[PDB]
Amino acid sequence: ATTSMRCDYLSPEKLSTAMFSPRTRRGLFTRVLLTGGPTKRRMTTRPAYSAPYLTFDFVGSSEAVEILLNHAHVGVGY
RNA sequence: UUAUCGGCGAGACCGGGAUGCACCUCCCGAAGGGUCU
Repeated sequence: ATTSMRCDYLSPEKLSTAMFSPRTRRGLFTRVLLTGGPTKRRMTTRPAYSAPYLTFDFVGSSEAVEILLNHAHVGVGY
């Protein structure tokens, strides 16, 4: 049982005037409220199952599925 | 692929002391000699 863990990382480069124009008051740039709201650091955590192998059964062409699973950008999960 | 999206990140000397040294003979024997203006 491991948690697939996705976090917004608003680095200093992201939080810089070189990348956008924050609204200014007193000449100070209004810092982004990352603690919550529509502009928060989304800490999305999902359950995930970490087994050493995955398995499926299927009635299909072995060549095409081998090629797809080896070369197509497809994984197992959400 | 039961949906759609999300860098985890930022800072730090690990360093400071030490002799490894103190004792031993490797020696003991022999003819390389004889053939051709």
